[PDB]
Amino acid sequence: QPMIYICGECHTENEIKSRDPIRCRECGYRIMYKKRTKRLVVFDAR
Amino acid sequence: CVVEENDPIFERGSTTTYSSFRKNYYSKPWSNKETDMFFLAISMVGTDFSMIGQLFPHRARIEIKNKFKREEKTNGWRIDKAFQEKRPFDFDFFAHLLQKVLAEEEKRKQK
Amino acid sequence: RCPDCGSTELVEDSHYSQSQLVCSDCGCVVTEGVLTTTFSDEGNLREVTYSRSTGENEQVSRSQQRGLRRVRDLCRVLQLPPTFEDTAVAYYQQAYRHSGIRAARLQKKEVLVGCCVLITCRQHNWPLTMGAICTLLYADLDVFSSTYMQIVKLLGLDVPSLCLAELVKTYCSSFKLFQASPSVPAKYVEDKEKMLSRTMQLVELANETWLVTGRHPLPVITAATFLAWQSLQPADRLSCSLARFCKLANVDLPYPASSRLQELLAVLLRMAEQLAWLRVLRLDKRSVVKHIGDLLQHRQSLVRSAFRDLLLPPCMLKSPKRICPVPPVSTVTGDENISDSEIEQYLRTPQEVRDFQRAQA
Amino acid sequence: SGIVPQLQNIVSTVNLGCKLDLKTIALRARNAEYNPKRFAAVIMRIREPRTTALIFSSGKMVCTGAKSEEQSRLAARKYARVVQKLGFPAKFLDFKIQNMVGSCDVKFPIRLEGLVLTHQQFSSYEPELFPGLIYRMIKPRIVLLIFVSGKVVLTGAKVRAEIYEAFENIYPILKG
Amino acid sequence: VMGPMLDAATRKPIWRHEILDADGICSPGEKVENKQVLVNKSMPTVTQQPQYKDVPITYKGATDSYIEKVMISSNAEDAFLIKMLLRQ
Amino acid sequence: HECRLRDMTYSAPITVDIEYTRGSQRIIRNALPIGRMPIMLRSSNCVLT
Ligand SMILES: [Zn+2]
Ligand SMILES: [Zn+2]
Repeated sequence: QPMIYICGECHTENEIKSRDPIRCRECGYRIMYKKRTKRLVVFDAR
Repeated sequence: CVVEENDPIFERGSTTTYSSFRKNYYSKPWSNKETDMFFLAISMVGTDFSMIGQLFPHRARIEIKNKFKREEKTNGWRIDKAFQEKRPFDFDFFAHLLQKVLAEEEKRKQK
Repeated sequence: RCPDCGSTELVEDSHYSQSQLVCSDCGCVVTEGVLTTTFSDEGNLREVTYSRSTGENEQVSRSQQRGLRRVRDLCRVLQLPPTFEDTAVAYYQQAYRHSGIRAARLQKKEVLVGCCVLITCRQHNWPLTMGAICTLLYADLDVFSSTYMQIVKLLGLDVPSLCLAELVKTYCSSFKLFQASPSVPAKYVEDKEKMLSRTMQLVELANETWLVTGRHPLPVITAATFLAWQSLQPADRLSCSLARFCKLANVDLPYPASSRLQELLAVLLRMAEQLAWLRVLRLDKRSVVKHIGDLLQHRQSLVRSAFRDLLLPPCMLKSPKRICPVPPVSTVTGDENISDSEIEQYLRTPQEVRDFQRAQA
Repeated sequence: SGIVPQLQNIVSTVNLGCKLDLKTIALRARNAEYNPKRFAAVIMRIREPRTTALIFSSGKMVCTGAKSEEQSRLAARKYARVVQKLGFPAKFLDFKIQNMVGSCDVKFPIRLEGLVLTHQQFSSYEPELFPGLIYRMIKPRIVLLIFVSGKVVLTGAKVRAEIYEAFENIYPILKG
Repeated sequence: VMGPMLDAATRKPIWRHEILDADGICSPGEKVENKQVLVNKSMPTVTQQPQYKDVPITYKGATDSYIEKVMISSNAEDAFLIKMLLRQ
Repeated sequence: HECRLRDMTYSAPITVDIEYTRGSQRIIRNALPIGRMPIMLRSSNCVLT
């Protein structure tokens, strides 16, 4: 299963396996966020 | 107090240094006629490293040891040939031949 | 379990700040309330360790204390995290359990500290050449290697292989060519990222072409980074040499760096012969450095073609026709005694004995 | 495997069952060396088998350089007869092969990283110190020195059959 | 960190583990209720076989919250810093 | 901001040049670290200035 993430500033679609050093392809950044969930979320207008 | 007897020196940048892990013990090379006189000294004295080292001021004990071991590994046939023939023990004429070889190498260096 | 129904389906659920165990089948509580330490008390009470409790941490002789303090200051001067210090001191305390290890000279303990810190930085994938460690030890590397082998033969701990990528990342940054300092002309300056990438590609080409097995890494890395620095601007750098580059970078050049550079240049030339335009150029060992970009761009097919026509030391590539000559079978032993005159030749005569006694009387 | 190792050095110890005077044998022999200042044993070199041996006053004797068990036995008997000629009741008792070193070749390169990755528990590969990979197969207790050139050295066996089985067992691991 | 605890009966993560993603970390954008777990962290109990005790990171909160983003990073110690931004 | 995110001290290395006689021979160093000085934001050395 491809567990995918986003990097710090070029927002490269970085699928990395576990235990991998945090690196940005096409870059060298080492800060990295998780993508948004795919599950539906209900919000109330109140 | 010393009055300008030493000169400043930069040594080690305190940074990543090369890992030599080697001590190249300087071994004096061997000349052709020098090797011949060493072979005849062996034939005259045998395999006594102490006597060879004593009668060899131009060489060291470990040098003679390594040379003999290499000749055995490479030219064992010549070692056996020299060990077959015999010659009267020569300590004085050996020194004379050493002086002759010294003069020969001095001439070769002059050329 | 449930005392009445016997159901083992007891689940822990959080109530309005109350921890309790309740059975899901009969909703009956089996155990409620929990006792936890408060911060006001946790700050006052002191934690105890198993060693000090059993009496350990006091059987630390002057020598072991000196050794662990050496480990501490060594891992400190290297600017390592505290986890590395902890692992190093743990490995040292583990190695000190042998009788032959504790009973050793100062040199042995120092090289043991060095090998321990090396193993420590090795595990958590931190490259560090033994040279950089011996540089901080008051000992020689020749005994260091022997003691390392002796201890790894006795302890048998995990020893990962030195990664070439991290080694390049560590070693390349040590060069001063990245900044335009007053001592370096502005022309030689280069970008650190591009140089690092070029050196990584070069050492990968070397790694796949059998140029990392047996030979020290440092010379190969130096040759690769020199070729990279040259190829980034062949106009004003092709005239220089490896010695000039090392002096400019203020880095001691490895002695075999010349041989590695020559081998890498030969490999690059062999690769260029396949590229039509480069093969038409008819380049040479010197003019090939400029085209390193195109070679690295298509290194895969080029090295595949080159190996379709391996790499070995030049001493055995002088086309040996007789590979491992078979010795003649002579395991015979005569009947019992082949000859006796051999002893007559090996014995010393009275005259020879007297001459020997007189020579060194 | 289609390849047979080549035994190069044999090790075997033999007891003479009698005390010796090192100085006497060192004085009445031409091919004997004795420097008690550094080493307190007599070094003797025999030419025909191209081997060397060590002699101690305690009566223990060891030979090195032989190629086969028969050649080692011949050298031990030669040394015993020599010692007997120097006026000592030397005997040929408790002769047993202690170690044997053999060399061979595979004729193809070997990746010293794949082996230590797949057989880490059986090898300790450190190229920063020595180029040849060190493999220690525990079953026969054999230590193998492996190099990128494909040539391998074996040591620790007691009989030629052990070296042969070690080589035939390591060959498929290298081929993989 | 283990993945979500998939319930055998429903082939789905249990309610206490609903918000966790496959990797075992709560994914941004989902809502969080009280006592629910955000990181399914497990510690080794030793410091011979690997023994792991569960110490999940839970949301001790009065009301429902929202995760806007989650950042993960590594120090030189190899320690993984996992931070999440809860929004109300 | 990166130091803010990873919980690290935004600091700079402190270099010094020294000279000393290990074996009655003068050896000098040019850039030897001795520590790390925290760097205040928007100061002379801070990258933001
Ligand atoms: Zn990026
Ligand atoms: Zn019940």
